Order: sequence, then C-alpha cells, then structure tokens
Amino acid sequence: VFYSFVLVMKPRQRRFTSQALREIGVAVYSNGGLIRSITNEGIMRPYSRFRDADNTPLTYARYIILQLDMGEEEMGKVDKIIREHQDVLMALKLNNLERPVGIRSGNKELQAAYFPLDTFTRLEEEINWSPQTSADIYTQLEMNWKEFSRTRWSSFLRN
Amino acid sequence: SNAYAAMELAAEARREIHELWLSAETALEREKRVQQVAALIEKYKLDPSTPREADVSRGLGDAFDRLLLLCLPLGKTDAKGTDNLERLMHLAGRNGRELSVRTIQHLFARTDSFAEALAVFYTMRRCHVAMNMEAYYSMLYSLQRLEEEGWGQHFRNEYEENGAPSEQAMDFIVKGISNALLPENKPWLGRVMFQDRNVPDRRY
Amino acid sequence: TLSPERVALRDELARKSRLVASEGMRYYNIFWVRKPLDTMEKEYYELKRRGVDHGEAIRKVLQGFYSGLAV
Amino acid sequence: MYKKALHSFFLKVHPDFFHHNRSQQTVNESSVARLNELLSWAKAFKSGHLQPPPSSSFTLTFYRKPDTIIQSTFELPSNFAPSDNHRGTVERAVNKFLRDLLRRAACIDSVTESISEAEDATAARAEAKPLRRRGPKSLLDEAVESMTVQWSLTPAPTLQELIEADQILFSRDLSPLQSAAALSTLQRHLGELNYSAWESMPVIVSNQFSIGDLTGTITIPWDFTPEQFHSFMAHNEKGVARCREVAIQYASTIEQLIAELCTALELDDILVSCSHQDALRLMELLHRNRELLIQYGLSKLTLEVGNRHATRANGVVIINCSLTSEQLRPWLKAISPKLPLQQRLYELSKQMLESTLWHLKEFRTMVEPGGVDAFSNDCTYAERLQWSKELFRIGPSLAPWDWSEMTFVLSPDVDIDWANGLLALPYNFDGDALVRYVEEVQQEAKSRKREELLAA
Amino acid sequence: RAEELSAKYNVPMAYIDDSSEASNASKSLALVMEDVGLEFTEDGLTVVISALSRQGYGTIGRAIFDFASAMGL
Amino acid sequence: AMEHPAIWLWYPWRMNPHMPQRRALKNVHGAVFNDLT
Repeated sequence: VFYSFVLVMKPRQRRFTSQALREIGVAVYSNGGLIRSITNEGIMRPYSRFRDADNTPLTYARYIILQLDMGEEEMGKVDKIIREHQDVLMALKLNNLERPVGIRSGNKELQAAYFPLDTFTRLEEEINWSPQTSADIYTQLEMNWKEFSRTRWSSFLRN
Repeated sequence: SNAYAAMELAAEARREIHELWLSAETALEREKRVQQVAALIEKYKLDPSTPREADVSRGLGDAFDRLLLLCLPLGKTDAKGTDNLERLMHLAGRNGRELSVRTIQHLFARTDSFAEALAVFYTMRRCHVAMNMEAYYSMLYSLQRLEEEGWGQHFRNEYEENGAPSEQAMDFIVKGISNALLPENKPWLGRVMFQDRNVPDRRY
Repeated sequence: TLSPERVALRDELARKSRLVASEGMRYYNIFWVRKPLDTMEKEYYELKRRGVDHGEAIRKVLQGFYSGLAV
Repeated sequence: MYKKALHSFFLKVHPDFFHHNRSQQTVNESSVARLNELLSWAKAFKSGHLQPPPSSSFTLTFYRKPDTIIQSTFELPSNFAPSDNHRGTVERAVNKFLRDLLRRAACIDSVTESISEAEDATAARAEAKPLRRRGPKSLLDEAVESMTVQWSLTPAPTLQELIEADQILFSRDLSPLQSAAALSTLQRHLGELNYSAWESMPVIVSNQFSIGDLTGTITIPWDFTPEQFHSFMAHNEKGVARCREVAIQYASTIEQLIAELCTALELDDILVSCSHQDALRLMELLHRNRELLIQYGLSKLTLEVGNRHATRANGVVIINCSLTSEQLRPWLKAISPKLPLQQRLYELSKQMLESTLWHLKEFRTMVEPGGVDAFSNDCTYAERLQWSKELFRIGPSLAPWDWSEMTFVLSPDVDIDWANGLLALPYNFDGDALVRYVEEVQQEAKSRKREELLAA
Repeated sequence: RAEELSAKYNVPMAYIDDSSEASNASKSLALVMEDVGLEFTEDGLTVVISALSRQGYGTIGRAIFDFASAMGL
Repeated sequence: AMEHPAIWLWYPWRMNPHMPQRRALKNVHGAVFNDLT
C-alpha cells in the first residue's frame, strides 16, 4: 500500500456519509489516484469523545479504512481535503507502509537490507495484523480447506 | 480413488517414455521418432488445455526432461516437429519448473543446424520457461558454435572445388565470429558464471 | 540433533497437519500419530526421488494423511 | 560416500511403502529389525564389549517395488570367537553382507562395491603383516546413522497411550482383577515380546482363544505365558492378516460412498448411529437414487443414520436403515416441506456453535482457567451461547486472579467448590454478583492477613 | 577406461588394476612396502624416498617419485 | 559402455579430504555491498 487513512467520522445519516465518501473518492480519482480499498468498520464507542465544528462531544464514531495509491503532491491535496472535512473528526496518515517501522532509526547496518516490494504489493491488513488474523489463517488458504472442514461438526450435532 | 488412479498411469507414463529413451538410437529415422512422441502427447493429454487437477505431467518429475530433448532434432520438411516441442514447453512454462543446465546443454547438443536452434530459442521464449543464468549462457554458446560450424562447411565447400583457400577463408580461421557473447579473444567471460570455471567444449 | 532441511520440512508438515487434525477433522483422540507422520515423511522423500514439485508433493502427502486419518 | 546408496536402498525396501501387500510389509519389518540388531551388535563389537550374536548365518529377505524379491544370506567364519583378532574379520563380514544387499538391489555403482572390496582386502592384508599409522564413515557407520536418523521404524506404543486410545478392550465377565492380572503383569514386561506389526491390532480380553469376533481385533483369555502367545500368532497369522485387510477394505468402501454422497449432495458429513452392515444398503440405495435426491430438495444437510424415522432440531435428519426403494418416494414426499426448515435450523446451529466456540476460546485466552465444559448438560444452543457470552463478558473482571486449578462447567445449579476445582454455573447467572463474590473472598483474605499481622 | 575412472571417482591411477605393466609395477612396489611396515600411500612413499635418499640413491628415489606422481599419487 | 577395471586396494584416508570460487564469490559480494558504510 502506498498510503492509508483511518477516517473517524461523525455518525450522521446514510446519505451524508455516502456523499462524504463519494466526494473523497472523487477527489482521489480527479487527481490521478487509485483506490486500493475502502472498508467500513461500523460504529464503535472510542475512549475519547471528539468534538465537531460546533464543539459537541460525540460519544459514538464510525471508523473507515481507506487504502490509496496517489502521488505525494496529490496526496497532500487529498489530505488537505480530508482534514478540513466537516464530518471527519480525526484521520491519521499511515506513511510507514512501504518501509517498516524501526529500520530508519534502528540498526544502521539493517537499513538498505530490506525490500520495498515485499510490503508495497500486499494490503494493509497483511502489514498491520488484526487480533483475529494469524499465520494459520494464511496457511489455510493454500491447503484446500474445503475438503477438510466438512467434518468439523460431526461431534457437536449429537450433543 | 482419484489421486491413486492418476499416479497409476503416471508410473506407466514414466515407464514407456523410458522405453524409447533406453533405445536412444541415432540410426533411427527422425520421421519415425517425431511420430512416437506425437502419439504420446495425444495419449496422456499433454496439451495444456487439459484440466490441471487431473494433469498427468506434473507427476512425471525428471522423466519430463527426457521427453523434452526426445523430439530433437525436428523435421525440416514437414515443419511439424515444433508442435511436439511447443506443447511440452507451454506445459513447462505453465507448471513453472526450471530446466537444468545439464538438460539445455543436452538439448542443444542434439541440434544439427543453426536454423533449428533458433526455433528452440524462440519456442522457449514464447512459452515463458524458467532456467538458470548458466543455462542461458550455455545456450548462447551453442548458438555461437553452431554458426561457426556452418561457415566451416561453407568455406570448405568452396575449398573442395577451387583447390586452395581464399583470404576470407583464412581470415575466418584466425578471427571467426566477431559478434559473440563468449568470444575466444577474451577467455574470462565464464569464470564468475559457471561453477566449473571452464566453458564446456563439445566434440563430434 | 536434526538436519535443518528436515527441520524446515517437519515444521511445515506439523503446521499443515495440526490444522487438518484440530480444526479440520475435530479429532483429538488420535492414536499413534508417529506412524502416519513418518509415512508423510517417507512419501515426501518418495516424491522427491523423482523430483516432481515442492508444494504439490505436500498436497499429495496431506491428501494421503487425510485419507489415513479418515480410515 | 555410501549415504546416497543406503538412502536409495532404504527408500526402496521400506515397509511403509508396501501397503497393498501386508505379508511383504511384515516380512520387510522383520528384516529391518534383524538388520538393525545385526548392525547393533556390529557396533557393539566395534565398541569393545563382545556379545554372541542372535544368528550366525541367516537368509534375509526384502521386497522391492518396480516403479522383485531380494534375498541375501549372512555367513560367519567357522573359527569365530569373542577374541580381539576376530573383531576385524567380522567387520569385513557385515560389510560383505550389506553390499550383498546393495548389489542385488541395483541401486549402487560397481565402482563403489569395488572400493569396499578393496578396503576389505587392505584390512585382510594388514591383519597378517602388522603396520603402524599415526575421517569419513564406513559402510557400517553410515548405515547405522542412515538407519537411526532418517529410516528408523516408529517405536511401539506403550500401555498408557493404549489406555486412552480405545484399543484395549476386555469382557468384564471374568472379573475386574482377572483383567488387571491380564494387563499389569502381562503387558508391562511382556510387551517387548509382542511384534511391531502386531501393534495395529486392538486387544479384547474374552473367554476363548480366537482371532476376532469384531472387525479387526484379536482376543486373549486369562493369564498366559508369552511363549503361548508367540505360538498363537505363529499358528494363524493368515487370519489376523486377512482380518486387518478386510477391515481396511471395509473402512475404505465406507469412506468412498461417504465422499461421493458429500460431493454430489453438497453436504458436510454423513452420520451413522447403527450397524454399518445395514447402513451400507441404505448408502448404496442413496447412491443408486442419487439423481432423485438431486431432483428433490435434499441438499446441504447432514444425514444421520438411526433406527427411528425422525428429525432433529439442529438441522440433521435421521434415516432408518431398513428402507426399500418403493418406500423411499413416499418417505421423500412426507418430509419435503420440512427440508428448508431443517436447512435454516442447520445454518443457525452452525452459526451458534461457531459463536460459542469463539467465546469459549476467548475465555480460555483471557482468564486462562483449568478447563471449560459447556457441552456436558443437554441444553439448547441458546443457553450454551448465553453462558459462553456471559463468561466472556466477565473475563476481564476475573483477570487479576488465576483460575488454573478450577473448572468452569455448565450445570443446572450453582456449585462453588474451593477445596476442589469446581465452579458449576447455570446458563442465567449474574456475572456482577460473581465478581462481588470473588471480591468478598479477596476481602476476607486481606482482612485475615491484616488481623494476623496485627495479632503478632 | 581407467583414465576417466580415475577422474570421475577421485581414485588415483596406481590404485586401479587394469592388468598393465604400471599396475604390476605398483603391485610389486606395494607388496615390497607392506613388508617394511608402510601402506603405499602419500605418507608411505615419503618414508620410502627419504630412506633411499639418506643412503645415497638420488636417481632411484627420483625415479620412484616420478612413478608415484605419474600414477595419481 | 566398457566395464571398469578392478580397484585392488583402497584406504579411507584418501577419501578424507569450485569451493575457492564460492569463497571468492562470497568475498566479492561482501566487498561490493556488505563491507560498506
């Protein structure tokens, strides 16, 4: 992934959030960029209540992961569009996607010994792992799991 | 019993390929040899349009490399020997196996002329097969040695009728081929590449 | 000690057999697993004699191991 | 040197590859065991302590695969002694034997056996005229390593792993302690005499001497000498081979019909609760009338095979064993509207089972207890899911205390045992009250420690 | 066939018997060197050449050295 | 095609003792990249 954003948005109506995401995608595509992915993560209750433009503390918020491939000047344009949006309370810019964290400030001998195509070609869920994600889930995809998981409920149906 | 029956005829596929390879008769006619390997392709369905789950060629292993150099040299008049080579190389490029250095050195050793070796080069370029960097350098050295013997037959064809060599024939003896990957006027272009520190020299 | 290529092979085979035995078959009372695991090893060496592939040999070995566990 | 040769030899004649023939497999097992003890006393002779061999001259037989019977004799010199000057000529003897197994196997070069014959000739010439001298492994030293680290047979299972294997059976009609005398003193120090090829056979303890009444087991009565069992297995080895072969064939002909019914009807698994000899007729009847099952709405549903025609609430239906072809069509027309209800109940049951297994896994990872059992009591899946989610909700609150000695179990009544490891909870329990109870227990412990420190 | 047999399997030329005059010469030399306690190896011929050289015999030890170096040792 | 001649004596210490090319290639790869700042 070239760039990723975690958009925290106000839980408005469906049409307002749809228009906000549509304007964000239009600003991405008009500057000559590509959307790798956009995923909605539902409404969760954060540990800190963000304030909107009219200084109202919001208890709930919607999280959206946005993975993009854009040029850096155009990414600055889209970031200035996103950070000045009325519905976006907070959005961090994941700029450590091509190079992993700890290489630049870590060991000096282990600085040019990495491969950027290892991290650039995979998605953001394969770089920053979720708690439900693990290596055995990745090995299950290449092991022909359809012919093996058909017998996993043969003991629980009778009890 | 799908996987057991797939390896039942595959062990028979490795056996009957080894039957006509154990012959290895150079006195056998090439027209009688390219019809036997063409019958073996249509028998075991070696076309890459076969479904890959019931593919019998992935179970051949090292016997597939002996089948690849079995269709060489090809027929020049019928121009159908390339079809026996292209069906095996499109399948080899689909399965993604590397041809070894000993295989390609034995593949271009069975090539008679310079025109047939360019057919093998542009078939494996079209079929997108993988190999080692030594396998590419030993291939282009065989293309270098096949053009050199082609001019040696030409400059002796004019020597037998004229009785004396020309100045261009004697200049071919000293210089030889100018444009070459591994020319003889700089004998150090195969030391880093090859593990044996020596260019393989074939004789007839 | 153990040979390191055999170490990597046993690591891959154990990681791929633990998922088919635990989550796949849901069979925890399996007896004498060393004989099918060494049969997996010896079938892998039988397929590496002819030198077919790497992943496809693991596929056929896991299919034979699944059939043996079903039997 | 001899690593590739012995590797290919043990790749050829190993008994784990011979599964089509059991007699070839057990002869290869006996030959591998004889070769292993042969190389064992050869290394013992090379070490310094000399023991008499179990056989001075014997013919060893292996089987080969064509992808073929290899017989070779081992002979000893007639002047054999445990003295030091015979420790060398036996080293040239077994090295004469092993290449005799390697020449007939056609897996080595003749240059390699010429090298070994030249090495034995140098040793024989240097044994006469004494010399002096001041390292690669030989054929024996590479053979023992290639035997032990790669091609060793799997060891025989012990009695403790045979207890939990459901392989040790006994008829209780004799007595409990008759079976205990048949087990304790006849399996601990008598298991060494039992063969390695015997270890696949389950053992029932019954009245008579026979080779099986069930599918693929063998019987043995009240207390026996191991020579009697050795003569018993040497008397009817063909029957105990054929019973294992017909048991494997029976399991395979069950599993192939199960696999074709799973792939054709797009279901998960075929369940059976009756005798398989009567279930095979129903399975082949479903195999013949497979397109009639495709024509009806019988798909994506597990099928149980019982004795009563009934339908379980979690989505699985029960089909009787005794069923004819002319009775199959009214039976299919009887339960035809009930099939999508069974489908939606099966999907709901799978979703609830996945949810409660995820909640129990998160409870096991968060609080790390001694064990969780929610599948004990026959309850609905809603009660088990509610119990698992209520335990998952109070997971972080029980986190400052370790519960590695106690068992969380589902019960119809509250039971909090602290002297034992028991915490039995109903499906509808207030987790906040349980947190208050453990907080009051900690308050009791803290007040007891404070009063103990104030008393001293 | 002994010249490529010595090159393929890393065996010296004196250790291969092809019923030659050189093979019979190496057999007679090894049969004599077994009687004095040596082994007909790289280290035995060093003792042979040194024991000849300490008693004169420069050309004889040089001829034995040349026959040893020609026959693979 | 021909049968090999018989080997009449052999010692295991002869078998006791491309690799300079591998060591030089490793030293070249070290001096090109690995031994740098």
